[PDB]
Amino acid sequence: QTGGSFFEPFNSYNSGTWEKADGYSNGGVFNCTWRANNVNFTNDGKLKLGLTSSAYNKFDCAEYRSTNIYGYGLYEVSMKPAKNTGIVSSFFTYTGPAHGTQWDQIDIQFLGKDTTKVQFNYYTNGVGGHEKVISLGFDASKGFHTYAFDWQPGYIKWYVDGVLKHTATANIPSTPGKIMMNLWNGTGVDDWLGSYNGANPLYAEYDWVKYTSN
Ligand SMILES: OC[C@H]1O[C@@H](O[C@H]2[C@H](O)[C@@H](O)[C@H](O[C@H]3[C@H](O)[C@@H](O)[C@H](O[C@@H]4[C@@H](O)[C@H](O)O[C@H](CO)[C@H]4O)O[C@@H]3CO)O[C@@H]2CO)[C@H](O)[C@@H](O)[C@@H]1O
Ligand SMILES: [Ca+2]
Ligand SMILES: [Zn+2]
Ligand SMILES: [Zn+2]
Repeated sequence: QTGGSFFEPFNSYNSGTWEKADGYSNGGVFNCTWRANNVNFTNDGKLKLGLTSSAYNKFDCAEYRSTNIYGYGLYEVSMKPAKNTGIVSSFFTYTGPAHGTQWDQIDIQFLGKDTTKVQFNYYTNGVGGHEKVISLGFDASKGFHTYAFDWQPGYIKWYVDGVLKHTATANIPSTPGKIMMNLWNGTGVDDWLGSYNGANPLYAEYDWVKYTSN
């Protein structure tokens, strides 16, 4: 069954509860290869995802994924996304074809082109289009703040430091998924992310993640 409530402080790599994407690229808009070497833990207990390069116009990025799958409940994360044109730092639930299910996800994405805003979205059976951009009232890249989504049968509610910022009720996903965090540079989506200018290294940091089931 779907995993139970938990609290992850990111003190170290726990290959029992989390996995590091490694040796492949998502392709498409993801113009980088996931590297386990890019998922690291600081001395002070922060997950630190890195976007790096060791070759011309060639980038290595990072994705950390839960081994367990999770359903309806409250998802919270304290993080500090990267700031730079053409990148994304994220916290999200995901399942899809590569997992042997329909595409259901709920996502928080910080577009590096403007870290004073955040984007919320979700997909149900591969149908998305629920994008919402929210002004934060601060630059997220400058400190750790707490972001969350409460995923329930008839709604998703997103919060920033406990303040309700947006509510969705239409066609809410139901297929349990992995909790994931990633940092990556885009290609072919300059209008959305800005073009990426190869700045490296860049990092997204996460202090903890908490999930509370129904
Ligand atoms: O293990 C099985 C097999 O699959 C492989 O990797 C898969 C991986 O399992 C899977 O999670 C992955 O899913 C990605 C989607 O393709 C991509 O669309 C999705 O993008 C989301 C956005 O939709 C969302 O808005 O924002 C977030 C954050 O910015 C974004 O990530 O992201 C997911 C997760 O990365 O695709 C992989 C490749 O198909 C392995 O490659 C293969 O070797 C394994 O055998
Ligand atoms: Ca921590
Ligand atoms: Zn705050
Ligand atoms: Zn709204």
